[PDB]
Amino acid sequence: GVPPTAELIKDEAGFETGSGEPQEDFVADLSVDQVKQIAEQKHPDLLSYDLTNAAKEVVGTCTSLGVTIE
Amino acid sequence: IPEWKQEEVDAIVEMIESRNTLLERALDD
RNA sequence: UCUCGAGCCCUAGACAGCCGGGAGGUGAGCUUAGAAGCAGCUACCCUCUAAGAAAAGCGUAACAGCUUACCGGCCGAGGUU
Repeated sequence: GVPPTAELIKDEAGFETGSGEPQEDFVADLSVDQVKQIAEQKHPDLLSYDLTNAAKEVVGTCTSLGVTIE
Repeated sequence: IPEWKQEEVDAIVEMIESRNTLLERALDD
């Protein structure tokens, strides 16, 4: 249903392509709030019961691309 | 006497409080 | 084929076999017209959970599909190095 994570990040990130090396080459950043929203756009595509876990799922692809947090 | 089997039973006994052999083990307490 | 020894695993059920489960984010990112475990490069993280790799071996034009790991059951005594 709801589009995949991959893109949803690049939308509220301002960039288009991930770096050659994740976590090593930081492409973009994301406030904790920003991640709390995506964790809502995908309430179905995920197995978590609480929004807490849902975040961990979303907050899995990020750092593995260069998406730091604040 | 693996520690993971010991931690399992205690974890099962914890749920009951509120593998088949392990379940029997827990229920046996 | 016989005999002797050492390490480790096992009735909290080992070894093998057979049956069942092998699930979501997500076809990871990059590369590319495309590549989705499985061309290459890099990373290799977390949910549900008794398990289940950012995938070990085939397979595909790429998918699909078939299995391994991993968990559970049946079985019941030694097994393995």
